Amino acid sequence: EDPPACGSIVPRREWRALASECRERLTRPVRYVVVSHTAGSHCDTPASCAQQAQNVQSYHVRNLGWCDVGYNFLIGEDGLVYEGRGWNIKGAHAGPTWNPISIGISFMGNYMNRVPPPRALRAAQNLLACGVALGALRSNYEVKGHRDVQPTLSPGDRLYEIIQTWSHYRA
Amino acid sequence: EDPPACGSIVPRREWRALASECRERLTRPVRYVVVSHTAGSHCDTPASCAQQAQNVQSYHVRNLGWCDVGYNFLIGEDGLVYEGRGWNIKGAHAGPTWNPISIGISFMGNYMNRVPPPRALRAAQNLLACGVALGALRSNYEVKGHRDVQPTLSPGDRLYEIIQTWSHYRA
Ligand SMILES: O=C(O)CCCCCCc1ccccc1
Repeated sequence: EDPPACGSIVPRREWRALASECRERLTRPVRYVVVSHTAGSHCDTPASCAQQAQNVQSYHVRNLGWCDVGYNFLIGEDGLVYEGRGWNIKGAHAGPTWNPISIGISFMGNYMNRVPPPRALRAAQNLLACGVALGALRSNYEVKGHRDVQPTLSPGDRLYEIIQTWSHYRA
Repeated sequence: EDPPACGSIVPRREWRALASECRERLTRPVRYVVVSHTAGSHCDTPASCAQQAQNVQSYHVRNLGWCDVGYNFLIGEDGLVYEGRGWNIKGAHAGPTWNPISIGISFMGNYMNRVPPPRALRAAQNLLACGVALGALRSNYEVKGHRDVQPTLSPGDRLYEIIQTWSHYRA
């Protein structure tokens, strides 16, 4: 109910996620991948990271009135990937130009003057490979940083310099 | 063989592991996977689990004189996979008949009265799919309990029950 899934992802129900009401779909295979940071509190355990994903979703749903947490996936410093909207549902991370053509993944915390531990970066790339494997991402997939497509500081000076070293990253 | 490397694994250096002195290799592709528990302390965090891996390698090397932590991989309740001897190197987990033909996976903890969390189970299972995709395991590969191939309680009643439900399990 219903998992044989992939790159070890914590499912919605596991992090006590309110149900999603979002219906719009993404046409896979998908082209772009946007990396952002939540700009929120960071966590480094599964217990604290479950709570943080829960907290981010709540702010998005109760306060901004969105159908679900905005990101397709969330990455905690505990080294785990948190299921947001998933591979199929259009996200709300990068504005209306990019939300229907990209998969937004978000690192939990502020990474302006901080860096995510390797395990988080590992989970992230693994997450991405796991995407292609399923057909959601297209192998040619390109990684853009949040600030490359929107006036924002996200994902942070420090995380942004790292993702530039990634092999699939295009400016 | 196949460029696309698989899954997330915490590398030896990251959990501060003593250099291995172990040299006997396994013949790819391995047919059997044997699941054990450590019957030791459990840890739920990246930090506390790295320590535990260290404690276990320590005890195997310093007190029992093995060339390396005996298991090929360890699984923590933090939902992470810790690297041991790896895919290509014979371990010291299940006796001499079995060590040369199987892969040893141990869950860090005593799973007699406790089941490991879903995230632990997810990593263990994902790890195996990675083995198959990498070519280190046989697509048909068979999972066995430690107690099926040795007189032992490992991997613990609770955990034993669970692995019996895996589709690759054969007693
Ligand atoms: O783990 C890997 O990277 C190799 C491929 C594993 C993909 C998950 C297997 C699966 C996918 C969809 C439905 C059931 C199982």
